[PDB]
Amino acid sequence: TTALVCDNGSGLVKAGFAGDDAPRAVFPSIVGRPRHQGVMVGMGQKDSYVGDEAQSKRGILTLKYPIEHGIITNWDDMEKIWHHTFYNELRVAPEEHPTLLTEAPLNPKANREKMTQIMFETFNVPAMYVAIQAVLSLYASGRTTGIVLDSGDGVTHNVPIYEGYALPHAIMRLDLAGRDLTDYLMKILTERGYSFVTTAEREIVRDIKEKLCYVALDFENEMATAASSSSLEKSYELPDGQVITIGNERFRCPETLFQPSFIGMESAGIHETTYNSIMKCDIDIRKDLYANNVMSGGTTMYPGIADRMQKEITALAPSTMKIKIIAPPERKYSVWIGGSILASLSTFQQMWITKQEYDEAGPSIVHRKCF
Amino acid sequence: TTALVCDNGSGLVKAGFAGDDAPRAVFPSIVGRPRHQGVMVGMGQKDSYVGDEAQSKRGILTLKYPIEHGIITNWDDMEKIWHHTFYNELRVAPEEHPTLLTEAPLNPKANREKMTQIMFETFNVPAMYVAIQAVLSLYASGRTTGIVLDSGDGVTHNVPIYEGYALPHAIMRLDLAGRDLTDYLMKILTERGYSFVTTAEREIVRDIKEKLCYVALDFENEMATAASSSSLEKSYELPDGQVITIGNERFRCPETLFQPSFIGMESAGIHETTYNSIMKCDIDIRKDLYANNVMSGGTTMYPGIADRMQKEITALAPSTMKIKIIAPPERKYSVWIGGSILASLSTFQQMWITKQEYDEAGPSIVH
Amino acid sequence: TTALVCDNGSGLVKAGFAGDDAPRAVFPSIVGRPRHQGVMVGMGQKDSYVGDEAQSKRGILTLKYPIEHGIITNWDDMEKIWHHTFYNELRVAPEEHPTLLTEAPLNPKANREKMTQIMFETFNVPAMYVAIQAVLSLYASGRTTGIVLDSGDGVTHNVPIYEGYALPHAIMRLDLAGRDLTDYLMKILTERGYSFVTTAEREIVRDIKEKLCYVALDFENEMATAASSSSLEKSYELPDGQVITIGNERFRCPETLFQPSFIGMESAGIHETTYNSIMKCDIDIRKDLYANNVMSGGTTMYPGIADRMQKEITALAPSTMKIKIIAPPERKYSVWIGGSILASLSTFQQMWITKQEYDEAGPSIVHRKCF
Ligand SMILES: Nc1ncnc2c1ncn2[C@@H]1O[C@H](COP(=O)(O)OP(=O)(O)O)[C@@H](O)[C@H]1O
Ligand SMILES: Nc1ncnc2c1ncn2[C@@H]1O[C@H](COP(=O)(O)OP(=O)(O)O)[C@@H](O)[C@H]1O
Ligand SMILES: Nc1ncnc2c1ncn2[C@@H]1O[C@H](COP(=O)(O)OP(=O)(O)O)[C@@H](O)[C@H]1O
Ligand SMILES: [Mg+2]
Ligand SMILES: [Mg+2]
Ligand SMILES: [Mg+2]
Repeated sequence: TTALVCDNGSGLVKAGFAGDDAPRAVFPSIVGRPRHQGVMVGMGQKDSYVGDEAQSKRGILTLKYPIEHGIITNWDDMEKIWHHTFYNELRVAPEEHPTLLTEAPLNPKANREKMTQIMFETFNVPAMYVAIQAVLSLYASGRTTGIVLDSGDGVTHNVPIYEGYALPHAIMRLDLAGRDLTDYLMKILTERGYSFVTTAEREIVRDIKEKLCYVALDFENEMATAASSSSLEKSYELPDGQVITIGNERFRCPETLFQPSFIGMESAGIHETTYNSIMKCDIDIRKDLYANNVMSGGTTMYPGIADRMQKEITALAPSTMKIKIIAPPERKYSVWIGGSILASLSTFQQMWITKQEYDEAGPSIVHRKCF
Repeated sequence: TTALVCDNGSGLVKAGFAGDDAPRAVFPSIVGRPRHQGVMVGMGQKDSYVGDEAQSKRGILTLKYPIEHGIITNWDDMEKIWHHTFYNELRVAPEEHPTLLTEAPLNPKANREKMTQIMFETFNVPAMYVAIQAVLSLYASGRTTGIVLDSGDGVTHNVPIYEGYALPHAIMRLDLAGRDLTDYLMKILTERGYSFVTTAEREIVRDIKEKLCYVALDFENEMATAASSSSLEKSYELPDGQVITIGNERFRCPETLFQPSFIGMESAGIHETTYNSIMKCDIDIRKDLYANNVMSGGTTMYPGIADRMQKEITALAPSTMKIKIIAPPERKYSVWIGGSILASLSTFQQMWITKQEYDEAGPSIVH
Repeated sequence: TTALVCDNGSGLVKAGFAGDDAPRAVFPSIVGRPRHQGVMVGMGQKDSYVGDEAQSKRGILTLKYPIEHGIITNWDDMEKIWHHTFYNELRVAPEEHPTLLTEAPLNPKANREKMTQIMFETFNVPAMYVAIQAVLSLYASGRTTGIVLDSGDGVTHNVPIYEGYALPHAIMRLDLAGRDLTDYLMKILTERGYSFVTTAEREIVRDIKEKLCYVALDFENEMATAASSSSLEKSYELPDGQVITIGNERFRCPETLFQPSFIGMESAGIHETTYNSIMKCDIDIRKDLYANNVMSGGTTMYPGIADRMQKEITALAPSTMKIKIIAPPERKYSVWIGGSILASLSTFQQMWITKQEYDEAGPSIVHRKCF
C-alpha cells in the first residue's frame, strides 16, 4: 500500500511510512540480556529486551549492538530488532508493504546479500531496495550539487554529486564516529576520578557527551582559557543522585574528529578528508562543491562544528572561493527524509526488486543499478 | 494434600498450612531438661520438655536452643522439636504433605544437607524445598524490587532484588541479632544491682527487652535527657512480685544495632551495611532500592527503628534521592506469609524435590 | 648521593637504593589503631602502628590500607607510612637523595599532584620522578619489545611496547586484583563453616590464599576430580591451633582472574584482555607481542598460571604464531628492579624534576614528558 522507509544506523533505528515528514519509530539498536543469573523460564521472566525496553532495565542487563562499524555482526539480534520494529513499533505487517533500507558505501557485498535474504525469507516483503545514505541526505537538502559528509555512530563518509551525476571514485570512508568519541570520553573521564566500565555506564557517558560536549573554534586558545579559568566547567547529575563536574573534556572529545591521532589513528581530519575529496574532482566541479557542503547525522550535531568546518576549509582552499557549510536544524533525520522523498517519486517505481526478480536472478541482483 | 510452611528461626518455630493468613503454631525453639536431680524414671517424671511446656516449668529446668546463629548444633533436639511440631502442635502426619523450610543465606552446606536427610529419613515427607527468608519477605510485601533487611534472633542479613532478578553478590550477613541484645541487656542491668545468670532469667530479660526497649532518634540527646530528668524511667514486675526500674537502658540495648562496638564487634551498623549493599549495585539500580527498604523479623519491632533508619540513610545518601522504609505492622510473620504465597503458586510446583530425585541424585540436589 | 627506589603498591612497600639487586625494606602498607578502648595517653600506650609492627599486634587493632585500587584515599596514613619508611626502615634522610616512585596508568591527576606536593613539602626531597610500573617491568626483563601484564593487590594493567616505543592507546586497566581474590576466598570459605569477618582474619585468609591456592589447567576437569576424590584437600593450622581443611576452593579463588563473573563483574578475563590489547596493535606488531608476554606482580605468583595463560592465548590466536609467557622466578620485585636500573642510567638524569622546576612551574610539571 504505502512504502516503508527504515534507516537502521549503528545504534539507532528510525522507521516510518513514505510521505511523512518524520518517522514514528526512533529507538536504539540494542539487545539486552540478563546478567547475574540464569533466566527463570518457569516464571514470566524474559530472556531478552529490545530498544527502549532494554534501556529501561539496563541496570541488570548486558547490552549489545548488532551493527558495528556499519556492518551487521549478530544476525539473530538484527532479526529480533526488525521483528520488533515491524510488529511492535510500527504495528504493520512486513508482507503488506515494500521496504527501502539504507547502507553506507564501500560495505562488504555479503552484508547486503544476507540482508536481502532476510527481507525476502523471514518476512514476505513484496519488493525492497537499498540506497546510499548520502544520496538521500542530498535529496532531503533539495539541491542536485554538493558534497555530503555523513557521520553517525559507526561510519563517516564523504560523497560528492554534481548535476545529479554520481562520482563513485571520489567517495571516502572513515571508521571514526560517535561510538569512538564515547569510548574516548570514557577514557578521559578517569583523569577526574570517574569510572565507567559497563555498557549501561557507556550509555550514561553517551548521554553526557550528547548533552555537554561542543566543538571549539581554536583548540589551543580554548585549552588555555580552560586552564586559566573556571567558566568552562559544567555539572551533571548521575542516575543515583551523584553530581560530577566536567571541564576541558567538553571540547576534547569532539576534537578527535579533527585530530584522529588522539585515539591512535593515522588518518586525517574531516576537514582534510573533505578537501582531499574535492581535490579529486575535475577542476570545473570544485567551485560548486565548495559552495555546497552538506552535513547530516547525529555526530554533526555538536554546537560550533559548522564554524570550525568553514574556518578549516577556508584555510585550506584559495581565497577566491565561496565556501558554505549547510547544517540544517534537522540533520539527524535528513537521511530518513530523503528516503521518504525517494520512495514517493513515480520515477523511482522501477527500482523495486520484486520477488520474481530475486527468485529468478538470485542475490547478485541486489548489486544492480537500473537508473 | 496441602503444603506445610514452617519458619524455624533461631528460638522460634512458626508452622502452618499454605494458603492461610497466619500459622497456627508459634512457639519457642527450646528444649528444657531437669536441673537439680536425676529423673525418676520409675514415676511419671519426664526427662525433657519442648516449647511452651518447657517455658511453663523453666524454674526447675536448664533450657537450650538447638539453633545458634542460624546453624543447627544439636540435631537430636531439632528432631524432637520437629516431631512435636508435626504430631503435637499441627496434628498432622509429616508423611502426608510436602514441606517448605526457610534458611538464612551464606550458611554451611552440611546444615541444609543433614536437614534434608532428616526430612526424608525420620519423616517420610513426599517432597521438600528450602528457601531464603528475604525473598519470602519481599514476596509477602507484594513488590518485585527492593532491598530486604531481615533480623531475627541469630542472624541479620541484607538481600537486594531488582525486577524479580536476584543479586547474589551483594548479599550481606551479620551475626548481631536479638540474642546478642538480650545478653547485652543482662550485662547492663547489673549497673542498677539486678542480677540475671540463669536461662530462665535470660527469658525474663528477653521479655523485659521486648516490652520496654525502644530506639532513640538521637542517642546523645536521649542520654542527656535521661541524665537530666526522670521521665524516661519505667517499672517492671518480676514473677515473684518484686519491681525493678529501668532508665536509659531502654534505648541503650537496641543502640547496639547501630553501634556494634558496644559489644566489641568491628562491623558497621545496619544503616551503614544497607548503604554499602546498595553501593554495590549498578548505578541504574540504586534509586529504586532507595525507594524500597523492607524490614522483617522480630528484631525490627522496636518502636522508632524505622525513623532512625530513614534518618541515617538520608544522611548517607544524596539529597535528590527518594528514601522509604517500609515497616508493615506484621513484620514478625512476613517470611512465613511469603512462604504461604510461594507454596500456593502453580509455577512453584516444579521446585518440589521429590523422593525419586533425592534418592537418585543424593544430597547435592539440595543445592 | 644515591637515588632511592620506592614501589608503594597497594598493601606493600618495597624501598631501597638504586644499584642494588633487591630493596631492603619490604613491609605491608597498613595502619593499625586500637579497637576496644580509648588510648591511655598518660601511659606509654601508642595510638597507631605501621607495617610489621601493626601485623604483630593485629589482634587488638583495626587495620586500614591507605591505598585502595591504586588510589591514595587517606593522606595522613600515607604520610605516616612514608615517614616510617624513611626514618625507621631505611635509616635515611629524605632530604639527602632524590626519589623515584611508581604509579599505575590511567590514574587521576590529583593523586600524582598531591603526591608530589608531599614529596616536596613535608620532605625536602631534592628531585623526584614518577614512572609507570609496566615500563619498569619490561626494563627489568631486559627486552625492548613485549606486552606486560602487571597484577598486584588493587590494579591489573596491560601495556605493550615495541622497539622501545610506547603504545599509549592500547593500555588496558582492570580493577580485579589480589584483594578481590582474598574477599572472594573469605566469601567461599563459609561453605565449609569457616567464618572470617575482621581485618586480622582477612590477613589470615590472605596468608591461606598465598600458601595453598593454585591455577587449574582445565576448570571443569579439576572440579570433577575434586568432587570424585579427596586428593585435592589440604590442611592449614590457624594461629590458635585449630586446623581447617580446604578442597576445590584452592583453584576456585584464582579462577576469578579468568572468569570475573564469579564476583559479578562484566569484564573479560586476563587472557581475553591480553588478546584484545594485542589486536589493537598494528598487524606488523602483533607477532613480536605474541612471542613476548611478560608477567609481574604478586598476583601472577600462582602455580600453573603461566601454563593456563599460554593455553588460552594459543586457543585465541592463529596456529602459526609463536606464543611465549615469560614468568621469571622474581616477578614480585620486577618493577622495583626496573626502577633500580632506570635510576642508574646516565641518560635518565634529565628526568629529575628539581625544586626549581616544581616551584617555578607548579603541579602541572608532574605531567611533563621530557624524554
Ligand atoms: N546533540 C548531539 N550531540 C553530539 N552527538 C550526538 C547528538 N545527538 C546524537 N549524537 C550522536 O550521534 C550518534 C548516532 O546518531 P545517528 O547518526 O542519528 O544514528 P545512526 O548513527 O544510528 O544512523 C550517536 O552515537 C550519538 O552519540
Ligand atoms: N516487640 C519486640 N521488640 C523487640 N524485639 C522483639 C519484639 N518481638 C520479638 N522480638 C525479638 O525478636 C527475636 C526473634 O524473633 P523472630 O525473628 O520473629 O523469630 P526468629 O528469630 O526465630 O525467626 C527474639 O529474640 C525477640 O527478642
Ligand atoms: N605466592 C603467592 N601466590 C598468590 N598470591 C600472592 C603470592 N604472593 C603475593 N601474592 C599476592 O600479591 C598481592 C600484592 O603483591 P605485590 O603486587 O607484590 O604488591 P603490590 O600489589 O603492593 O604492588 C597480595 O594481595 C598477595 O595476596
Ligand atoms: Mg545516521
Ligand atoms: Mg525471623
Ligand atoms: Mg606490584
